[PDB]
Amino acid sequence: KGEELFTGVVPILVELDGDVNGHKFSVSGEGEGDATYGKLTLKFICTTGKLPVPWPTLVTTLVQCFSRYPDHMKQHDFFKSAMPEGYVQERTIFFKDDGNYKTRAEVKFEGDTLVNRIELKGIDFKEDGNILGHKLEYNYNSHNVYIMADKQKNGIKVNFKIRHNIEDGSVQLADHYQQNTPIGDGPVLLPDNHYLSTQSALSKDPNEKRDHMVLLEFVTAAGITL
Amino acid sequence: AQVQLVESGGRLVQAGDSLRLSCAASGRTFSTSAMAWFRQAPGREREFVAAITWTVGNTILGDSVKGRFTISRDRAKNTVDLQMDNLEPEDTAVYYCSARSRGYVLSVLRSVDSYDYWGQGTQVTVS
Repeated sequence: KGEELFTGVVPILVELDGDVNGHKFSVSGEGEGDATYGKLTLKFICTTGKLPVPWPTLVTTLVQCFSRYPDHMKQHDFFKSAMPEGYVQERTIFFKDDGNYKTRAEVKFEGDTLVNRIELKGIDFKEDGNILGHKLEYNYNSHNVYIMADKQKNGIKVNFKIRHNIEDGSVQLADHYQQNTPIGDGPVLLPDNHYLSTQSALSKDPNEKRDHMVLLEFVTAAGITL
Repeated sequence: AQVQLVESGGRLVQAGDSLRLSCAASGRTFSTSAMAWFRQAPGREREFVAAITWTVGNTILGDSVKGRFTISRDRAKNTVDLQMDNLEPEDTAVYYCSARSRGYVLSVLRSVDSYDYWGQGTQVTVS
């Protein structure tokens, strides 16, 4: 079973090709995950120059297989059960009073390395809004990620709302709609309803001259008493 | 004696859930001619669940699980799996896997006395 591939530290690679309101950009990331603790450590670089959207708006798009599932909940971990063959993760993200992101990613192992490769298209954004106007604070808050089974697709449906703090003291909500489906045909685990308690912290490498984001994440599954 | 059987997969689920069991056979697996699953509920005898012929993979399902359970096997990996869909509380039991090396006619595969080797079982509970 795929869960056995996550008992230690796993190297990660991320690639993102994006187009938001016609502004094209690419991001690469690398780091490692440790699902025993639920911990991710990643550094991302915009390889095309200046990122045309705020880094926080890309956090959810840029590997929930690294969540820590407590022992009594391990039968509800769809993400690892799809490994190594992987899963497709698709989202629509609605920024309140602004545009939307559409994303499609494949998350899979290539040997020892967990790879997340993504395409993102954004449209309908306001040129002077919080996103294209870079008005988001460089930080992140805690969120609960709600998961339910999708039997007809042999996968899961996921929903949550991200709170992005704005420089003027307001909050910009981002409504996330997500589906995950296995790439392979082997047996997977379909979960009872539960959620992922997710925390993220964003920083900078003072020696990095490129536009970049250092990201640490702690994620633990919860919501099932036993 | 010649063949060791190790079942896995049992756990607590709720009525309507699916659950997949597996059994790994080792030792002198060249001689296997059929494998099967039985189950023993509290206070009941061991009950036939499913059998599979080893070379061709022909399957036999017990009347009370027919249509909801599927048995399959992998000769190269020497495994046999039991896919259990639409589980019910009455499916709660210890599930045992068994193996035969003697040849047979199909009618005998339903009998607990027709198998040469047995595993230790795995507990399935359906609320």
